[PDB]
Amino acid sequence: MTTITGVVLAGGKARRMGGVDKGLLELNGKPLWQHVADALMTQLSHVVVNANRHQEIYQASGLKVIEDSLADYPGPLAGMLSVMQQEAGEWFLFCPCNTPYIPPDLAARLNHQRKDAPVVWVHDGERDHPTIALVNRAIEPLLLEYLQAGERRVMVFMRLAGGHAVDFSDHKDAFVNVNTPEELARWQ
Ligand SMILES: [Li+]
Repeated sequence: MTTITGVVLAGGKARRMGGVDKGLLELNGKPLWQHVADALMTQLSHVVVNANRHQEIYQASGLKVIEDSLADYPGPLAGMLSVMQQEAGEWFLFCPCNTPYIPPDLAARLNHQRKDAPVVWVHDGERDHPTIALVNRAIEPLLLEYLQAGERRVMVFMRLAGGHAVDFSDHKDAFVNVNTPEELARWQ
């Protein structure tokens, strides 16, 4: 009953009892994933999080936590598919839990620039961010087929699905990633 569901992708796996839980690192007191969820809630009424470790902690801010299917598909596409299989509604705006500075016109600009494509993603002027992506329902069967086929490559999938990049080069450092504790330390 809203047009796009926002989704924070907080990672899959724990293919060696985790390591650092990136989404739970705190940037100025607030977990990175909650920075992203808050930014998505500025622009979208319905936001959920895909998390596969420390689920009770993710649950504490009162959003729906969605875990990956038993299929244990690889890579960020596995989380995308698991969320489309467990949420209704025609459009999803995915964003990793690592990009706390995403802007309040993310959804609006991706939608304005979608131009009939079933998926679009952010390009920051330097690189693609294919997991910051507005994705239509129609992608779900294609994603299932790709991951059942043993594939993992994100950009290859986005190309196969007929997507395109949307230029956010004018949004300075809104798309920076905080992948390690060492980077985070800098941004405080
Ligand atoms: Li642990």
